[PDB]
Amino acid sequence: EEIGTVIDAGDGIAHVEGLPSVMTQELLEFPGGVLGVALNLDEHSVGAVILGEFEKIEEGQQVKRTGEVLSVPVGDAFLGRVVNPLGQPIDGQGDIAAETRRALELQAPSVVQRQSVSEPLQTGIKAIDAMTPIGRGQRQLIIGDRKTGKTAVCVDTILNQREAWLTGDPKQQVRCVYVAIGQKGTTIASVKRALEEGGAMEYTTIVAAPASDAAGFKWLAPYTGSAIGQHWMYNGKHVLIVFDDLSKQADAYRAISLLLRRPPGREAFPGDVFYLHSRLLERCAKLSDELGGGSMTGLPIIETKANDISAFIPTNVISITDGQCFLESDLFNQGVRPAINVGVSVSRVGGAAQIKAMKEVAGSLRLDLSQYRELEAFAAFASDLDAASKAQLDRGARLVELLKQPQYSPLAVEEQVVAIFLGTQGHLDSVPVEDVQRFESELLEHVKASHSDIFDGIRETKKLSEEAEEKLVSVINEFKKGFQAS
Amino acid sequence: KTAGRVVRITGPVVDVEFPRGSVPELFNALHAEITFGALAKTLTLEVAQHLGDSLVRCISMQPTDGLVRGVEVTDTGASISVPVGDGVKGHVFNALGDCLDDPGYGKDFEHWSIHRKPPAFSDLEPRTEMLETGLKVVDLLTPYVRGGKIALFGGAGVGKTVLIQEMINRIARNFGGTSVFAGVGERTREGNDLWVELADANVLKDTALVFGQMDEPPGTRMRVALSALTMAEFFRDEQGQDVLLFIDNIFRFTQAGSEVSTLLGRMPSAVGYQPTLADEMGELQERITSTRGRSITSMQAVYVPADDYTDPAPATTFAHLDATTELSRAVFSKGIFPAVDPLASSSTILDPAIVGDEHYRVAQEVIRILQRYKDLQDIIAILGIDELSEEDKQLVNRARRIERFLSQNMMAAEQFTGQPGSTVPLKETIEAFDKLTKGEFDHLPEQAFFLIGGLDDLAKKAESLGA
Amino acid sequence: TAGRVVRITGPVVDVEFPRGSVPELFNALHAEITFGALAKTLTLEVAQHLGDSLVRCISMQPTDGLVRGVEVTDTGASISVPVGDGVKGHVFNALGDCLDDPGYGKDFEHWSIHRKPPAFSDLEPRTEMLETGLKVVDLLTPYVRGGKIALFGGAGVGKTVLIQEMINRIARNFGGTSVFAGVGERTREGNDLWVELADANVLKDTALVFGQMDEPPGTRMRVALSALTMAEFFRDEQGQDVLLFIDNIFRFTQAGSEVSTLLGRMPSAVGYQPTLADEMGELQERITSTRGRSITSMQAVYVPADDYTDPAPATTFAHLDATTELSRAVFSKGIFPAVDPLASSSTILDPAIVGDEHYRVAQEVIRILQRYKDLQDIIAILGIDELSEEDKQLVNRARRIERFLSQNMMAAEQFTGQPGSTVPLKETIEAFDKLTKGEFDHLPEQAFFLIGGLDDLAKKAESLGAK
Amino acid sequence: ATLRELRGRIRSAGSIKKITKAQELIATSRIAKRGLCGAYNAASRRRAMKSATDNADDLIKALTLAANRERQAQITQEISEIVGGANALA
Ligand SMILES: Nc1ncnc2c1ncn2[C@@H]1O[C@H](COP(=O)(O)OP(=O)(O)OP(=O)(O)O)[C@@H](O)[C@H]1O
Ligand SMILES: Nc1ncnc2c1ncn2[C@@H]1O[C@H](COP(=O)(O)OP(=O)(O)OP(=O)(O)O)[C@@H](O)[C@H]1O
Ligand SMILES: Nc1ncnc2c1ncn2[C@@H]1O[C@H](COP(=O)(O)OP(=O)(O)O)[C@@H](O)[C@H]1O
Ligand SMILES: [Mg+2]
Ligand SMILES: [Mg+2]
Ligand SMILES: [Mg+2]
Repeated sequence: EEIGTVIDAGDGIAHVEGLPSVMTQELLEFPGGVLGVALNLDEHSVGAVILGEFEKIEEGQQVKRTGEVLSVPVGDAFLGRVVNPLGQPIDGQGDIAAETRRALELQAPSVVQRQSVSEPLQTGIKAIDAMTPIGRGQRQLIIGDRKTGKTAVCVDTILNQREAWLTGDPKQQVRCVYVAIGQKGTTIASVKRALEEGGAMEYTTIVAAPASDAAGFKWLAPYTGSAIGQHWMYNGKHVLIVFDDLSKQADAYRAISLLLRRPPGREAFPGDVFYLHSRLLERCAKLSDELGGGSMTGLPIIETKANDISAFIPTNVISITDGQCFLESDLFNQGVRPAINVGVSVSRVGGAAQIKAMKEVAGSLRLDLSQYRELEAFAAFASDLDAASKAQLDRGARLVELLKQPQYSPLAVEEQVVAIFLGTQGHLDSVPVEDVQRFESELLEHVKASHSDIFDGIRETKKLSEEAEEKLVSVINEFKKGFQAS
Repeated sequence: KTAGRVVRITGPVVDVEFPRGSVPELFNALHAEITFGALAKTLTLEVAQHLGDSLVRCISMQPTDGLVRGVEVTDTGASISVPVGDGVKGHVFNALGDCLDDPGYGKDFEHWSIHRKPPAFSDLEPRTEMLETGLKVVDLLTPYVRGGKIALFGGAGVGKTVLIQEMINRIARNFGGTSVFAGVGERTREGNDLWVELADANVLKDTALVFGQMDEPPGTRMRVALSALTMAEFFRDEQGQDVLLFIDNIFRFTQAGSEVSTLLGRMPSAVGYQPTLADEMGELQERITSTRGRSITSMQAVYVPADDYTDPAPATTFAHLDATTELSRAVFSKGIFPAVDPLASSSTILDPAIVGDEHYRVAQEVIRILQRYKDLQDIIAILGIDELSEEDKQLVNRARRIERFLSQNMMAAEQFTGQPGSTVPLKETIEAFDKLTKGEFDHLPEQAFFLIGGLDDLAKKAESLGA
Repeated sequence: TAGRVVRITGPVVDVEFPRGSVPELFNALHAEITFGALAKTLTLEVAQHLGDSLVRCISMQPTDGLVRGVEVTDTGASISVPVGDGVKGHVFNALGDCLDDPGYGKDFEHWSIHRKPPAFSDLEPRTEMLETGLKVVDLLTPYVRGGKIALFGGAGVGKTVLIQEMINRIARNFGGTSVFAGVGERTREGNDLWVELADANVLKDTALVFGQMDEPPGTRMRVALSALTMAEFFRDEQGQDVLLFIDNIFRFTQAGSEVSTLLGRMPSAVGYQPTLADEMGELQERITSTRGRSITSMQAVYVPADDYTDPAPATTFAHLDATTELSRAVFSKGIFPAVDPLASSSTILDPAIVGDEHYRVAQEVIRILQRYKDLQDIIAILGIDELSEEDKQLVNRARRIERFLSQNMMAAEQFTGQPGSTVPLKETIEAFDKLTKGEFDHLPEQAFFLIGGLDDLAKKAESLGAK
Repeated sequence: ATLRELRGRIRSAGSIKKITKAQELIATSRIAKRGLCGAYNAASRRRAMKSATDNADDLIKALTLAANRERQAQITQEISEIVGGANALA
């Protein structure tokens, strides 16, 4: 029965003497139910990070070693609940019937335990689903200045899984884990309200470490959410985890490391901050069929300042993930919503994360838009543009309008295919730019009402057959005959 | 025993040795005496760390000049506590709860510890209810939230305090509830001016003023906000009052924390700030909130060091807010008051589902025009407007008129200009900016749009200018 | 005569041994983690002799669950990996364990992963072009058979896609052995490469060694040495031509920087370890052809934050025979491969080796592109019409040249949906000679985007209404 | 990347200044004997290009001051990180 003693304490860090057999990363019990984690083990003492309510810690208090590393409860009961980084409910809805427990620091699937990302994870957002497609098992970074719509993209993605959930089929369902790190409490409540209004709490768990929480909780919260999601992933389920946001977790980890007097590096961050994020994000994986074929898709969020993507943490996370959607306030204010900077945003999985029809109608959309932006900048003050350049500019303007999309307005994959088809096949070239949006919507509605077979074919077969394409061209021309261009 | 003794003094930080078994708890208030004549006083120390070997490190609320090693330190057994109740209204307090306008007042009141947990997450409810101000720019682009958190960011001398006075005038005067003002690390003469102005406007009887200003040790400048928030929390949780909480300036709380962290021997974070910057801001801000059925409308001024909006202090403050008015030095240089950056400012309720489709559409059009105008500044700086396309020239003239019309003659600006302020109904603001974006005033000269109220003011000013 | 763990801080472990049994530097030691969930055998590498029979070591696996005072065993040797023809077709980790068939290679000959580089007198400069079929590479950054090639770039500019392209074009028909070292990169990418090599039937000739970015710093430090030891065995013992691919070598340096301060080293500029250049020199100088023994090595070099002045890429530049430098600016324009023709270089691009015609055409392309870069800001502000006639002609030519340097790659079809192409060097030289003379000035610039040779150009031009 | 962007802007402004000064001198010559003529459409080219050259000079000056502030600040921040690491290892 080893019992240590608090030899000093302060700022959510304690130093404990004794406990000769304590493990690294072991969970420690301080009196009054306070919990800590042993991080620094040296001959003199143990450095411990207190996981909340450290104001009760005192010199001389007895510290008991629980004999277990950081672990959290896991199971289906967590769906629809708000919990803290220890898995403890905070929504006031009673206990959570855990299926089992899971250590936070379990190794990610090996290179031979995986299979290539091949299944789409539809966000419902044309820009993302067409130009930066996300597959199941992918890590797509949502990065941008504040108020650029990062949380909007992630919450819309969670909401867009409602139909898949209603299918009832585990191969189609996606279970969502939303991790709120350092957010104000009312903001988390508003995200929860948005999910509830959209029917997403049926399949969503929130791991919340609000700004009032100890830096230990903010450091742990992504790992807790990851463990919860991994329990489902290793059981054949598909999971989507959102980290909102990893910058705050990096800050919390830096605070902890500096308080433990570990030597600092760039921007005073600890040496292993990149390792923190990389170990976190490599647990998002697409498992091999031998392991059940489950997947966890990561949507980390990074906030930059002054669009400076060359800061330390943004650089780390960009180098970790399978692509990124760069959101920019300049694009946002210009009406480009989602404010995705096409030139520098990319998905490292590509067409494998798209259905065949989408890959067909959007194979070169991102490159075309990058070239269009280049030409628009270059030809800004040209007075005599040639025919080819003028055609490219007009097409690009129509495509940019096509990719604009309001919040809380998901498009089913078949509808996205039809819209991108309108764009890239030249059917918008006769429509005035300012009408494109309206045209698109109207056209889709029309197809929805009298030609739902096109949507049904795209949905069932994941393809646009030649006959269906001819029918769609005919329907588009007939609709154009009557469309009223303001 | 039970009594400690000073072992180390390093500025406003004191190390105190206590007997075994009598080490005070974190945040306990201890008392020491300085006897040297001119500086004689009772120091209130706040336990900040347990150093080991029965030593504690404490932050002094008063300057430690004249303190001697070995003097006796007594543990009150509790943290700093301030008077609460209806009686704090109409009175000025320091960070310790002492009444300055009437020494000894409030000693018999109920006393609340200044440290406490924020509301439980289950009690938090998002607030989406516009708090109309009558300021065109705020109402259109950054609508304030009733029961929400508003911040006014800005560099030195760009108008944060004048805008706080404006919002006290527009919101506190007609307020049916209680008001709390926290002067944090700001000018003492500004505190005196506010006290006198509130007395003149008869708003003082409804207002509790708490001041820990510039000429204070960093501990007091760190704790005064908590003391004022404790009074506000009493009003919110014990009386069901709607509470207005004004803080000027919360950056000073962060800066005092940085000074103290340096004095406590902690390893610095980026830009020399305390490692616990985000944690401290989180504790304070999370306490500053409404709860289900209990409203606190909080407005905070946030200084921006060296006009650097990337500085860690404002950067961590941004996340805690429902509405953010960013004052710009560039806008200020144009003479535009309030010196709001219409592109950088934001509001969580500026979305169509809350403010309606027309308000949202007009705001988005204004923002698009201003953004386009900003994008063209590279060309304009060199060549002027004469090289742009016809569409861009039209947009630039529109944008100049819009940016001028976002200015307003404020109620609190009379003292500087002698011109009485104006109040613009939100509906008139929406209509006026719709017409502006549509080009219905493209013929009027630019100056007609400068520092005025609604459309009648624009008509009168343009007529005075000949248009 | 075993040691015991004294201190544990992240991936660095202090171990005390009996006097006279201190393990030699770089020796591998074994320690047990017995906690059931994390139970494993840690391999520690001795980094320093701290004195008093204490050694500081770097763990190869995560130290979570490790306990102070547990037994540490000295293997008496450095980390060693299996070598021989048997490593072909199999996937290993930095420690030599086979991932695809655990236990495989246990009985092979084993070689320490720490080794001195070849002697200077054994070094022979390599000047022989390695034709790839990529227009930009073959024209402006010609690769060297048996030489050192690097792809520099910021995050996500196409280093990995180009590495896979070079595995496709060079390794598929290689008559020797290939070694791929995944150094601190994505596990998904490793699985993709493994499957793709199996599909291409190139795996049977390829040894894969993976240490992923999710591994502790020690593994990311040593995986490159392990792969390089396998390659060195093929170079010096089997005496066959070897292809060595490393993605990403910067991770090596980064891993070394992650443990530097934990090892007690004062940081150098930009947060790097003081030993940056020296450790890089050891490793890189081992990656070389010797007289009669060829290693063609291709290294992806991450450029932090796109900053080519960063000490890591700046120090790496001195180790290469050819450098293809990828640019974010080029990437964002949609030009793939995102090669910066002005910044890239090759030591065999001179008339003596590549011939007068190739050198002349390459120099003319560089001159035109440099002039276009110089004129870009003017075109942005004042517009193209204010250029002289010759400058307008040069700008049109340069836009076509920069587009024609882009190419549809075999490895890119997963992204574009377009199948790749290969262009012979003679055709590339002739096409760019014609382009620099303005022979294609009449075709739309969009005709030159992401195509192969002149036949592709003609077809795309006719698709665009030109000819 | 701030300093790199500022230096790119300084180069751009310098080139613009050179071109506008050349154009102003050419316009001077043409006076004795397109749309870069200031408010003419809304001699004039000479005045407009003199104005543009002065504006580019002012822009270069301001950008150079900003670049020097950034250069000094980067030196100071780098030293701060280096000395912080050294102190923590003290
Ligand atoms: N597609 C969209 N169309 C229109 N408005 C949008 C869209 N996406 C987001 N918004 C609005 O933009 C604002 C920013 O959204 P959001 O909160 O998701 O951004 P953020 O980058 O996560 O912000 P923060 O820095 O506050 O966390 C909100 O008003 C949101 O309603
Ligand atoms: N609306 C206004 N109309 C006219 N003058 C104004 C207005 N607002 C501010 N000023 C002028 O600017 C000065 C500074 O304003 P204010 O004190 O509100 O700035 P601040 O941002 O709080 O400054 P500081 O950082 O110094 O505390 C005012 O004293 C007055 O001179
Ligand atoms: N040749 C190419 N053609 C089209 N897209 C490309 C090409 N090369 C890269 N990309 C896009 O850019 C992304 C980055 O490629 P990758 O090589 O993984 O980046 P890095 O340079 O970081 O290794 C790819 O996933 C792909 O989407
Ligand atoms: Mg957000
Ligand atoms: Mg002020
Ligand atoms: Mg890569």
